[PDB]
Amino acid sequence: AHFKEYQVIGRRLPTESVPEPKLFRMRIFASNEVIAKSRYWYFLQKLHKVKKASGEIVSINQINEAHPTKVKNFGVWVRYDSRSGTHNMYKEIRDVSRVAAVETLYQDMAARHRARFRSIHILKVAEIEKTADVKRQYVKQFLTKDLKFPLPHRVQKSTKTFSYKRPSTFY
Amino acid sequence: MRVRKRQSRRTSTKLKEGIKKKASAHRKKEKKMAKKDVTWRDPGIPSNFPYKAKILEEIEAKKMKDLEEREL
Amino acid sequence: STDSIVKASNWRLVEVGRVVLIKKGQSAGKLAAIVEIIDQKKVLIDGPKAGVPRQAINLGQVVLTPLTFALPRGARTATVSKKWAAAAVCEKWAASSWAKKIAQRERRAALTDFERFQVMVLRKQKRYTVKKALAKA
Amino acid sequence: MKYIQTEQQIEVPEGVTVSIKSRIVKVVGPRGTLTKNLKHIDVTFTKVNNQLIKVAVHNGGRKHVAALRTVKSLVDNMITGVTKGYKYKMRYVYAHFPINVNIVEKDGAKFIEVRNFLGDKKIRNVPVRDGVTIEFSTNVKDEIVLSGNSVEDVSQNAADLQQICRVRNKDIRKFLDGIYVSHKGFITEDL
Amino acid sequence: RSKRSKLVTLAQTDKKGRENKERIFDEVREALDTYRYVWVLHLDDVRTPVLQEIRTSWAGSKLIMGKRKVLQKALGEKREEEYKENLYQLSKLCSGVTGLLFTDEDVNTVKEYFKSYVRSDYSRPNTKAPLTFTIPEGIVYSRGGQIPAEEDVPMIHSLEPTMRNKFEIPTKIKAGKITIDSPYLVCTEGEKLDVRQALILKQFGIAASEFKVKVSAYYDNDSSTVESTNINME
Amino acid sequence: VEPVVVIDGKGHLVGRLASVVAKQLLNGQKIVVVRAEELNISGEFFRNKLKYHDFLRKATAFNKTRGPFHFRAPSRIFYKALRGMVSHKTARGKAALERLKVFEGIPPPYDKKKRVVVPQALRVLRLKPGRKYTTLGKLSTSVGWKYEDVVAKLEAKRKVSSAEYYAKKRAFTKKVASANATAAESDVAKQLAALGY
RNA sequence: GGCCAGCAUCAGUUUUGGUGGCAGGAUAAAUCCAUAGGAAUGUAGCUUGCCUCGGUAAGUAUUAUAGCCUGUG
RNA sequence: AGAACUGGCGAUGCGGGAUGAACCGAACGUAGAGUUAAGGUGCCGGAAUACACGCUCAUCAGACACCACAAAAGGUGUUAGUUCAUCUAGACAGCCGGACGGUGGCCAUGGAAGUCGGAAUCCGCUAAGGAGUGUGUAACAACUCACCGGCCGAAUGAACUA
RNA sequence: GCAGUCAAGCGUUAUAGCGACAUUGCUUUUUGAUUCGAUGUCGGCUCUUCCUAUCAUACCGAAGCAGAAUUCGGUAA
RNA sequence: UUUGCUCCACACAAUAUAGAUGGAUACGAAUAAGGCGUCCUUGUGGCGUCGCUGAACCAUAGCAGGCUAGCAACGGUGCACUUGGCGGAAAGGCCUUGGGUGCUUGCUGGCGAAUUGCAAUGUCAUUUUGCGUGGGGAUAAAUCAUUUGUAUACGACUUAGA
Ligand SMILES: [Mg+2]
Ligand SMILES: [Mg+2]
Ligand SMILES: [Mg+2]
Ligand SMILES: [Mg+2]
Ligand SMILES: [Mg+2]
Repeated sequence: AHFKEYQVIGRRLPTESVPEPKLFRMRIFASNEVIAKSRYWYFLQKLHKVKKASGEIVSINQINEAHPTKVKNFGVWVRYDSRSGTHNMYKEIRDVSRVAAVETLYQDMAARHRARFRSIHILKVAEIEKTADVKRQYVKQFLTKDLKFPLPHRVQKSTKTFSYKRPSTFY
Repeated sequence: MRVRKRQSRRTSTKLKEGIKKKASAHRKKEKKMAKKDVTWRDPGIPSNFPYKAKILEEIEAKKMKDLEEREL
Repeated sequence: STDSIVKASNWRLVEVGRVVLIKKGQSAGKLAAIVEIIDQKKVLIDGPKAGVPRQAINLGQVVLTPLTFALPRGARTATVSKKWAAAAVCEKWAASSWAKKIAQRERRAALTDFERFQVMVLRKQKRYTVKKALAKA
Repeated sequence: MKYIQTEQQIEVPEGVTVSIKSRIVKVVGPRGTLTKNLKHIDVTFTKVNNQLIKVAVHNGGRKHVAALRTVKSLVDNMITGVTKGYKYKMRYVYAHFPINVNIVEKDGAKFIEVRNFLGDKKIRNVPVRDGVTIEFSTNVKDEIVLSGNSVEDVSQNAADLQQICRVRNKDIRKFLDGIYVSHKGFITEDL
Repeated sequence: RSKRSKLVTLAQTDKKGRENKERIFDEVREALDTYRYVWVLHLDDVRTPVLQEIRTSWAGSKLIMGKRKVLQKALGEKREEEYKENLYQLSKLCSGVTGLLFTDEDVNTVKEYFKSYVRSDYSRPNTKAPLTFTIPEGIVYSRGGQIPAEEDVPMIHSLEPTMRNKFEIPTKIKAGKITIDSPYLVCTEGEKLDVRQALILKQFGIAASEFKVKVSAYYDNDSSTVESTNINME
Repeated sequence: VEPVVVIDGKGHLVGRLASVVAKQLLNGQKIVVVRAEELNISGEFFRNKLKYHDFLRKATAFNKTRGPFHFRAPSRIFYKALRGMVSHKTARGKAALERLKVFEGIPPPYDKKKRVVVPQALRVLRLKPGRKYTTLGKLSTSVGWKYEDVVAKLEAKRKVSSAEYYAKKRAFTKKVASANATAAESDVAKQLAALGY
């Protein structure tokens, strides 16, 4: 669906002589909190030796974009599950929000790489402060000063089956 | 300009069901060969990631901290 | 007359300061300004005078208007409001035949039945005068 | 990729007027006029000054920008054609049977008539395309000159003349008779 | 896909990297301290036997070639990056195919040698014609009429396609010999030469033009001044 | 909204036009299609010609006169496209097909009638620019239709007459618009403007 | 009183709208305001080259005759 | 192919998969109303020629069974990745110039000079230049390219993956 | 076909194990010399059509293809 | 085959079935371009203006549209005539002259409507192989049977005969 970002903080169950186990936080992109918690347990078991049965979720909070009406460039570092192994991929996405950039990235992985949400891992989404660190041409072409472009061949949606006039594509 | 015969793409029931049996046999054979065979069993930071230096500095500081975390 | 001549084909341009009219969604029929370009298919718009919130919108949801005004790139909502008022975008829009067609459509949709009767009577009177003028000339 | 905007420049000299409308290019120069239909290609022409014309593609791909460079080359060839002309010199050679090349008029249609190619009784007739002039070289043996404004017309006429005299069923290591393009160039040689 | 495919050759020599530029840079900056006079020489279109003869005649000195930007960076491009005081003037005086002569001899002796050194050379394009040459009528010979045809040997037939296409000379093969129907004038004296005419003259072996080193200026180590020489700069 | 809808087939795409016309006929609308020779099929001319030669391959082996009947005219090509989208072996399907007429050119009486377009089937609105397309007249001529030149000459004559008619109508439009302008300053016109007319 | 219907007020099931009062979260994040810094896809101004009566190319210049970004409240 | 356990079908209609023993839904008194499953919504055909981000043009695309043809092979189609390298003391492409000296290195041949062959393949001067990458000559010549420089001026090349 | 050799890849930190392309041995040796068990269905005549995996006819490309003739290949029923 | 046949008007008569219920309301071409208006030195010209849907334009008030009085104007509109021109793609229609005869809601007045009972399509639009009135126009063929043989199984074909 449309993505939200959550911080999920969990821990092992306290035992005898071991109070206050270490708290682990993870940033998860998901459609809702049930999916977010599921992905968190998946990664915690994949990385450490912690199971959902032996642990608990301490906190889960939605994280909002700080400046959702500011256009930013994002470097996205991902890796996808494969027979040859984990494969790094770096992409650049221009958008106003991290969740919008991640939604674009998932749609793009489905379109080009034929990849699914369960197969894609997000390693890091970072905002590029300076425009000189942008290094993909399909993003750098939109960083030109006084950028103006037209939209040739305008196709207007018709509400009726028949039109009494030949259409125009002018804009 | 003589046009030849084109192969039909209409599905055949017998072929479809036979391919189903073929695929099940193939998967079972592959699983058996996987349980039988004797063949021995971290790409890191991408070169185009801009904050490579920050990632490396953080991993080095983490290593230095973890070196003394377990000792004391 | 020995100079080359090439036809121009003036296109309305996607650029900062371009006035757009929104055609579908929560703010349909309202004017906003393009504040920044995201990509070929999406821009950022702000509509502070009309009540359009600052938002990223798809270009398939607005129509570019011929109007444009001076605007810094990425300018915040209050600055957009100030520059919009200074450029007097609303008046230049209201003077257009596009805006008049919109308002005429709304008034015709808002007429009552008694008013439609009045309209027919007036049309008949105007028709009588126009035909009489058309006979002499 | 889908580049946002890709453009090329076309330089217009002083004696040349270019009129472009709905992708029909007319170039008028000291040697005459040429016309081209470019309506099979989506481009936009813009006038920057009297000496410069831009041709541009918006939101194009690889095939589109390849067409853009093709368009620029074609219009430049028109400008060269109306300002300097095009001139192809051909030579016809033979071993034993002399080749007879003349200009003949069949109802005022202006054919090049080629006779006695390897002793053939067949008369080969190559029509002259419109706008192409045929001259026979003075004080040069067995040379034809094809001249005109349209390089496409001149080079296609030269190709027709070269292909009408193919050697058939014979070893071409041995049999060398034919008509061959010997030089491609311009008409005017002010410098 | 659809890109130009580079040709692959199996030869015995590899390319030079940045290390050779650094090596020549080091040699320049060492010779600046070692020798006293640094002369800037222009040596465009010079032949290697001539250059090696020059190096031999200046035994005990140093002649250094290389990339002009490398030489200028070694001498110092600007005032704050120069290797020695007021060397940037000599550095910016370099142009074209540049050689540096590090020496210890007298200014008069270096000037006299470079004023008196001259050798016969092929005529380059965009140069004045030193003579008016014409291939004589009939069978084309190797020298093309400079020596008598009885001494001269006829031109080999393998050069006929080169003469016909590249030089645009009307030639025909008769009995394995290259023949022209009429005399062919190649160049008239005092006329600017293009690539085609220069190639024709080089093919026939006519060397009437003169070669001479150009001397721009020199820099003195202890005096720390540059003096414009203006030798053969006409 | 008309009893009879006259559709100008020029510049339309065959399948999308056939789909809309089939649905309109089944809902009970009378449709006349004119200028079937200027219709378009997406794809390059050799592709569409190859498809027609595949159709020409099809025939009943023991008696060719029983087989699929290969009509070469552009109107019949469009009719085949449409009949494939109508359930034509039922009485309802036949009754629907009998609400349609298809013509090459614009014969009388339709030449003095209004002709409309279908925007969801128009080539300049549907095809991405640069994609190749075929024209039905050339396709029909290559596969055996023999009346392209006759229809072209008749279309030229009709265009001359229609152009003269439009010149007269335009002059009258100018006169009526002029005389209507000078009544815009009266109280009646002000009241009409207040009401929206 | 036999046949077929219309409207109103209800009951059972259900479908489709308008509108109000509340509660949570970073007690939304934003916008907006104030303040402290900062940079360019460098605003005004100033220098120079030589340019269609000043419109430009390249340096300085951080708010100025535009503005933007970050933290804090 | 031999064992063991568990389902489905025969005795069983209904919706869908165009059609159908084992496929996807769902099991059945007679009706009405509402809502769905699986599958679908250009037209045949009830239901958006809906909205959104990308990819693809096939001289018989694809809308299929995830088995085979299939060598993860071939391709100067096109898109996105990854890892290496070169680069304003000058990227790639082009044009021009240099491309030398001992030396026609030794043996061999009627001839054989880098370039029919067999073995060595060195030394000097360099900015660089093979006892020579090919064209060429009866042998030389000439051309070439390996390599270097001048002009030009900002990105480029190679191998892999999807 | 069997047995081997090489090594682009696959594989991996344990030079184990797979493995395309190439390649060797046997079959099969040097001077162009000098019929061996189908165990169960086959063929005519008349007449039509289809495939192309083309023998001829048409047009092309390559070859020491002089010419003549031939060989190999492409489109083509 | 007891005046058969066909049209031109005035009465009665019946009728209007893949679906009337204000009007199918005519440039052409382009779409990386056009429409309209205006001006010039008439062109690939200058200037202006339009689109972003027909949500239009034209019609549209009166017992399903009655009866009457005026005012303003020389218009609009129906019918039957008549003047001329054009249309062959299946023209069967488009334009036009003149007078006559009705209406006109362009504006101001005076009478009428009811009871179909609170809705029930509440019946409204061309052509008419029918008849009675009539003034005008035109008075044929084909087949069987007989016959020929250019034909032929039979039919059919092709000939001939007041
Ligand atoms: Mg209720
Ligand atoms: Mg439907
Ligand atoms: Mg097979
Ligand atoms: Mg074949
Ligand atoms: Mg009344």
